[PDB]
Amino acid sequence: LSEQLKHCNGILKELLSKKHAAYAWPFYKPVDASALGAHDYHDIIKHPMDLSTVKRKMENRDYRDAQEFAADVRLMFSNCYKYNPPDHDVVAMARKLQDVFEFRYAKMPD
Ligand SMILES: COC(=O)[C@H](C)[C@@H]1N=C(c2ccc(Cl)cc2)c2cc(OC)ccc2-n2c(C)nnc21
Ligand code: NI
Repeated sequence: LSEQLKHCNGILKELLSKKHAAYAWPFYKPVDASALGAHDYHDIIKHPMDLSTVKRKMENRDYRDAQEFAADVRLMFSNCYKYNPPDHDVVAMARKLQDVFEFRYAKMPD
C-alpha cells in the first residue's frame, strides 16, 4: 500500500520525465482556458486535472491508495477525450501518454 503508492509515484515521475516530453507536455500544467481561447472549456469539463495537480496531491500525501491516484490520472485523459475532436493532435498525445501509464500501472505490486 505504501509500496503501491511508491509504484504510483514512480509512474508519475516517469510521466513527467524527458523520455515522454514530446507527447506529455500538454498535461504538465492546468489547462489555461483563457490563454488558449477555449472559452467553453470549463462548461464542458467540470473536473479539471493535470500532472502538476497529481504531483501536489502525491507530495501532500492526499492519495490514500493506488486506485485514487489512478482515477485522477485517468480523469485527466478523459477530459482531453471529451473536449477535443478524436482526430486532433492533443488526443493522439493523450492516447500515447495513457498507454505508458496503463502498461506500467498494470505492474502493480500485490
Ligand atoms: C482550444 O482547445 C484547446 O486548445 C484544448 C483545450 C487544449 N489543446 C492543447 C493542445 C493543442 C494542440 C497541440 Cl499540438 C497540443 C496541445 C493544449 C495545449 C496546452 O498548452 C499549454 C495545454 C493543454 C492543452 N489541452 C489539453 C490537455 N486538453 N485540451 C487542450
Ligand atoms: Ni479508475
